[PDB]
Amino acid sequence: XLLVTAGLVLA
Amino acid sequence: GPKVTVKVYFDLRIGDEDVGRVIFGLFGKTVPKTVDNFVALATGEKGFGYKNSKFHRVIKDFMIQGGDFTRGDGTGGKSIYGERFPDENFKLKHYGPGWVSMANAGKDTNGSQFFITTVKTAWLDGKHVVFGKVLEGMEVVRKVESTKTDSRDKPLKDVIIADCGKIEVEKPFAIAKE
Repeated sequence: XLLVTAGLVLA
Repeated sequence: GPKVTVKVYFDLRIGDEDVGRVIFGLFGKTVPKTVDNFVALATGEKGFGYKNSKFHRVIKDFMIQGGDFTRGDGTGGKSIYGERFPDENFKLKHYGPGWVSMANAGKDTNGSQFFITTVKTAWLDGKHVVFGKVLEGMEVVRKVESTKTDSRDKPLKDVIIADCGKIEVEKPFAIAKE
C-alpha cells in the first residue's frame, strides 16, 4: 500500500 | 499557521549531478524535541548525521524517504536521544506536498528517518510526527520524486545529501496562512 516504515516495509 | 523557528538546508546530488538546494522550515515551538533531533543530525553536532547519506526509497506521487545514515536501507538510523524515541505529539498533519514527517516502525519508534510528501497524505495523519515543511526547493524535491527506481522503489542513481546545515532564524515567523 502506501506506508513509510523503517524495517518491515508493507503493502 | 505554526511558526518556523529554525531552517535547515540540504544540497542534493542525483548520480553524478549537483541538482540544487532544498531549505526546510521547522516548527520548534510545536514539536521542539523532534525538531532538535533533525537539526542536530543536519549539523553533524553529535558526531553523526545526514551529510553524505542517501534517499533509499522514493515513490512518485507519494513521498521521498531518507535519513538512514547507518545502514542506508531503511532498517538503520538513530536519534540524539538514543536509538529510538517516542512520538512527541500529532498536532500537525500531512497537509499537502512539501511537508516533512518522521518515518517509524509503529508507535514510538522515531530514529533519524524522515520523508517529504509530494502529495497530501491524509492516511498518515496521527501515525507519523510532522515537524517541518519545504520553504524553498520544491522543484528539486520533484526531480528526486521523478528519478527512475527499481522494483523495490530504490533510486537507480544514488540520491545523496552532499551537504547540509542549519540557518538561524532571529524572529520565528508564521507560514502562508489559511
